[PDB]
Amino acid sequence: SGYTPDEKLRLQQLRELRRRWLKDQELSPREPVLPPRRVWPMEQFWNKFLQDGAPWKNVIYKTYRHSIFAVTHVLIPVWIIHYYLKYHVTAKPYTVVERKPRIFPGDTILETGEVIPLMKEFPDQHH
Amino acid sequence: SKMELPDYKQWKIEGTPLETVQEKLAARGLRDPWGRNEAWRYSGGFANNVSFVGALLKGFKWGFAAFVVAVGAEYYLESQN
Amino acid sequence: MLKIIIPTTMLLPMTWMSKHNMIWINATVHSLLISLISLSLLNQLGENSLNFSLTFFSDSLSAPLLVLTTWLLPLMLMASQSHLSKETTTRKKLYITMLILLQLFLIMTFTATELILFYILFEATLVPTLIIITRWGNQTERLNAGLYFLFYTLAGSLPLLVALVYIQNTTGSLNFLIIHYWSHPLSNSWSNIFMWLACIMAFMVKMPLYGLHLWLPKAHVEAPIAGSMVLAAVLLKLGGYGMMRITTILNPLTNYMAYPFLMLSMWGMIMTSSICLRQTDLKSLIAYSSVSHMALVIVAIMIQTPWSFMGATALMIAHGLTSSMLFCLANTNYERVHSRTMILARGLQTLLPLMATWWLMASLTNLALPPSINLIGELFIITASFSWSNITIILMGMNMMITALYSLYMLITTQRGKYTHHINNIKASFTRENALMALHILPLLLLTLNPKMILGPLY
Amino acid sequence: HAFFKAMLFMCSGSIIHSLNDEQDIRKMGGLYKAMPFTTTALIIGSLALTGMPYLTGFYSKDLIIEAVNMSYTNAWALLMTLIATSLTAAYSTRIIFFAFLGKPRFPPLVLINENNPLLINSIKRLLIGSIFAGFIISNNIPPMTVPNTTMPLYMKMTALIVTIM
Amino acid sequence: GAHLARRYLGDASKEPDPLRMPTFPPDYGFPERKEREMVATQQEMNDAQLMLQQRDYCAHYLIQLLKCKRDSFPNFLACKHEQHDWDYCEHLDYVKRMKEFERERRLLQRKKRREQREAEMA
Amino acid sequence: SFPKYKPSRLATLPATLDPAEYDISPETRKAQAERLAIRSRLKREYLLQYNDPNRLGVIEDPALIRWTYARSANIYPNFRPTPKTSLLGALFGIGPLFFWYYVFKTDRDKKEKLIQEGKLDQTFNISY
Amino acid sequence: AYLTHQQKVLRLYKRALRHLESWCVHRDKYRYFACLMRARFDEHKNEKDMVKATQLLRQAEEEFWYGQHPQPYIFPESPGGTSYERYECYKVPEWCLDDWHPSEKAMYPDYFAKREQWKRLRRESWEREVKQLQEETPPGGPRTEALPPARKEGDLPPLWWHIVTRPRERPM
Amino acid sequence: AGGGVHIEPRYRQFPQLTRSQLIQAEFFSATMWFWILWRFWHDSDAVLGHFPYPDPSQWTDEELGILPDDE
Amino acid sequence: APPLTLEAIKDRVLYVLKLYDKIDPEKLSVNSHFMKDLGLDSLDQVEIIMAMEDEFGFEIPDIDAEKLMCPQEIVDYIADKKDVYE
Repeated sequence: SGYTPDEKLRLQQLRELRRRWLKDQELSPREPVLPPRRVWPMEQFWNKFLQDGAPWKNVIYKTYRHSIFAVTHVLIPVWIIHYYLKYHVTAKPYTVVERKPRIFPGDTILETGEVIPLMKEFPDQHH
Repeated sequence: SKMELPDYKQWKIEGTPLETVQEKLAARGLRDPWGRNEAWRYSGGFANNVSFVGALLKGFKWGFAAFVVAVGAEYYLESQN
Repeated sequence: MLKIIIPTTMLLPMTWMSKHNMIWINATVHSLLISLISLSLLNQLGENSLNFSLTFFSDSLSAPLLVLTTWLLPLMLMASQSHLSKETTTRKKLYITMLILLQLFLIMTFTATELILFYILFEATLVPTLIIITRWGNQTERLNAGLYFLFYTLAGSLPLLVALVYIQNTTGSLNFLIIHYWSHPLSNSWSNIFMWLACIMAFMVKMPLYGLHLWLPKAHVEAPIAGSMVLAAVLLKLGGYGMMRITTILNPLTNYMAYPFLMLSMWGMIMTSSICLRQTDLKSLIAYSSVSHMALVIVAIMIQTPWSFMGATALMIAHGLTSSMLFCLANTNYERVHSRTMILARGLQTLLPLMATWWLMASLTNLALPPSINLIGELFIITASFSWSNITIILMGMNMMITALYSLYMLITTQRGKYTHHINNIKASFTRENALMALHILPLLLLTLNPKMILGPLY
Repeated sequence: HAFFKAMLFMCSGSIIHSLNDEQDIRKMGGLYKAMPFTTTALIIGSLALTGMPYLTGFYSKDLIIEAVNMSYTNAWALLMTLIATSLTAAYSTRIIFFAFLGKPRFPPLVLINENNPLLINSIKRLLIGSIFAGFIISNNIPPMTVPNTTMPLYMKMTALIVTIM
Repeated sequence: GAHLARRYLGDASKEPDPLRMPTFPPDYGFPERKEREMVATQQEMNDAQLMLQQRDYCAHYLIQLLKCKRDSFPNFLACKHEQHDWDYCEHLDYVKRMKEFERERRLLQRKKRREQREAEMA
Repeated sequence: SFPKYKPSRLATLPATLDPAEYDISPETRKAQAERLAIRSRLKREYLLQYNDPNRLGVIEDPALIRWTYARSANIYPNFRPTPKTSLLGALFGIGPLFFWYYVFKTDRDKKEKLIQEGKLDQTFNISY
Repeated sequence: AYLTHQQKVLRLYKRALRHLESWCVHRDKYRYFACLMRARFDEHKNEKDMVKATQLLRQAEEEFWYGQHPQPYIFPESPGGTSYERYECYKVPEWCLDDWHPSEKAMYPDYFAKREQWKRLRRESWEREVKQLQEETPPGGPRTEALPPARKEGDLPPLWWHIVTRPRERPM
Repeated sequence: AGGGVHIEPRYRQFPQLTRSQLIQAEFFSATMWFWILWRFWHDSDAVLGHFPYPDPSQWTDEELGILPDDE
Repeated sequence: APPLTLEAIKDRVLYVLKLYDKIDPEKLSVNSHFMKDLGLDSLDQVEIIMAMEDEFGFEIPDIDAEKLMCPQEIVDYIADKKDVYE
């Protein structure tokens, strides 16, 4: 109504306990100690190419990130799935099927060389 | 930092729309003592909010300038051709 | 088949004389090699069933189930030594012996050639399961469970025996090959109607059909985990397999008496699913879900359509795997809490992330998320039923809906919430159970990749 | 539908993020000058969603409206189209009146912030998308439906004045 | 909605019902007309596989437009004069359609005349 | 006034408009006090078990097993085949039975009298 | 405990004016109407008959419930908002940290050490606090839901550990 | 924490706004404006119709073709 | 936001209550009971408690709305509820 001293004594006793527990929740300088780990020499070279602080070196560090991205993420697919298509998938009937392109009058077909015959005059309307 | 709040004596119900709230409610026989809690909303840079047509209008001046210079350029090119 | 029978039989002396510590390791590993040997049995000729001998033969229906049992046998061994750690060595060895005898009887059942031998081993699976359910059970109505299970099975089994011996006297032989090649049309005589009922009702009791399905919510819920998974995963498939064998000499009569039971399943799969929704225990929910899936398999069987048979077989395999995994997960949670109400321990997704996953795709496969073999097996039956009768779809369409509800409901109410504060015995996930759910899950997606194997003899 | 809706969606996410995760409209206001980038993103999201001419947004809806006007349809069928465009404009201006316009209605602690490269980059990608992608696709793709030529003018412009009323 | 009002609210037979109209032969009433010519040919018609909806009397301008546009890349702003031509030719055929509509409409007025003017004999 | 929301099956009377909390009586407040007393006891010993450092496993809850046993065990022993019970059994368990059988059989025979008379589509139905 | 009339009108004022905030939306409207409703409340505090005062409360609650907002505002973290129970998926019970593997324990060493001394606090406090709640228990069954204090010095107040070691407001 | 992060809390005051983000906001608004006015001038015929609607009552009876109304 | 602190949230509450006209600048104190030290009524205490509810973002529980009176205990409940510990 009501924060009675009987209930107060509980409340700030629980306060000092809760606060000290929260100080304990705070970590320490050694926290978090991380067990020793091996580091490959290539990323040693790359972090030394990152430490110098030069603009061009940071730019080419990230473009080599992008380059390894290209080779191992967007180049090996056009490797493998093209290997799969042109020699395995396309080698079997009807696996790959393409509609005949829209061939308009006055268009030359590569194989036959004939130009599709032209059509009669347009009504020559004008607005 | 310590997060130094500004002095209270500049967050005044005066200079805010709450005046039409206060005296009107004073006419009703009461008084508004919580008004200047919101005084910062009606004061400072937050004041004089733009209208609806003004809200949609943002960037129309430079757009009109680009319009007129672009049509001048295309008038020049078609005159030359 | 003695390249699989003889090693299974000789597996008994190994456990029965192994040391106090080597029984589990030896049984697990050698059962794994047995499963590896039975993996060969997936080698199937185009249309001719592989007839190893006069008394043993296999085709594209018996072989997947046999591989399922043989691959399963290590799984009970891995799931049992948790609740079997504090036992005498002789008692543990006998538990293992019950499991091996069960697997052996299932192998002879699936590879049997004469219908009478099939009946002998099919029913003979009761005894080891009875011992497992009764002696090693932990709950109260386990003693009642054994009585209910045995009597429900036998009440159908004996009329089947009378019908089989009558067929032997009349037709000439109970051999599958003879009764199929020398099959004769069945007249619509009422004595023939009762013969069909005798030949059908035993398997439909073990199916189970709606109504006379009370032995599962009172048997699987009570059995030790190993017994529970061997029951739900394969012993339910016994009735379906037997029906697939027996409908060869049960036509064209079936259709006229297909009307009562079919819808009995079709309607029943709804109620069981609804019963799943308002459950209190995990194991009972899984049991009722098993009843509904097996009822769908019943419908597939009585349609007698090629597509229905293929979808049926796929559903049997997928349901066996999923039900075994779900029971194992329920046992893990129950043992961690020593209770089975699905409200006592909720919000354990955070505490056990790998259990959270295992439950997630266990539910997904139970919910039949495509293109899992569960979904394709269900959908083939749905298409066959729609071809047989259109309206079925809405009932079918209801089922997974309600299924989906409970298929996620327990996951919402056991891991997707807030943990209970007063409980603290939930320890770090012992990698035994996580690995066990792995050996449950990876074969499921592997068979999903190539479902032509579990597709049955109609493929 | 992807462009302007995703736009005002992550703009809404931005305003929620700035105001210590506060969502209900009655608890922010006067954020027009407080943040001009998200304000521009919001009113341009409406500027595409409501489909004023010559921007990605309209490159469907006007024709859409034309499609329902010049066709064999039902009275309610087109009535809900026009009235729903009007309703859409209603809360389109309602939300800008709440959040950025009006007087501040957010808690006293002023943490409205936009200074993040990811946020600005992500919104500006869709900004250019919602300003020219509709033009790109519309002028590019071959005509897959015979365009409706000369027709009574009263149902051509109907879509715009219902939005504005 | 004018003719719609005159048909629904007023006389249904007064306005052309959208399905059957014209209910009178084109040669009858209208001075002897001529079967609308085909600039486009069937072989060219399916050579570009135009959709059946865009397979009208007017499709010659569209096939020429696609002939230019397929040869006009990346310039998507070009071929404006030919699409304007197709728009005007669609407008011409739409004028033909409303001419059929008003032909049915006015011949329906004439039909009403023939009916009740002759019926006044009673 | 705007007439009061009559309580629904899925929404009870609002706690704001409860007459009992308004026209209170000494016995009403007494009946509301000793519930607080027993609830205080129930929170107390729960806290003692819950704050016991050596508490391991689960604090077994009698009420939970009471619910489970009531909804799992007592249902049949307490069941008496009253006329209402048998009526509900007939209406639910076996009621929709004839309904589904009738509709399915009607479709089956109606279609059957369409194949053998040739009045159905069979051109591309070689899979069933 | 029991809901006295002053409590039933304090809750009434809270609900009515928060719903009025949801209604009027704008802050100046809210201020004007809130002062007006404050007057409308305090004008007739002098209802001598408690039955008559409860009847006026009947009318007030009736009209407020008829006119309460169809979408009253609730802040997110508070019960009913968008952030309500949204952080439960992050908080983990404290006893889980007795489960961490010795590698996991040593990788956070001194926090485990201070958990060890807090655990020692819990052990040394359990018997003291149970006898403390025993000596001041309401004779023959607890009477009120209140919680007994640490009247003496150094005793951890009875039933303290879970409140003290409660998952923080923002575990993250 | 964020000790001295770029954005500074301002108790009940207008917060700081680096002129960059306002100038790009006006950049974007001016661009969408200029875009719609330029395309308005270039292609107004798209939005007001290339050809007006041919009202039918004004049509005569010759091109409309119906036989003499006094037949 | 940076970790809220006892004296910072104390500063916010003192500004918003000294801000009240009924609480003139002079009778503001760290021990300022709303009934006796400052003369406000229960209705007034609920007004100021709900103004707090609005300007802090958090929502007071009804068990605390009718009973949180002195700014010491007021800022104390704030410290406990939002884990304000420093």
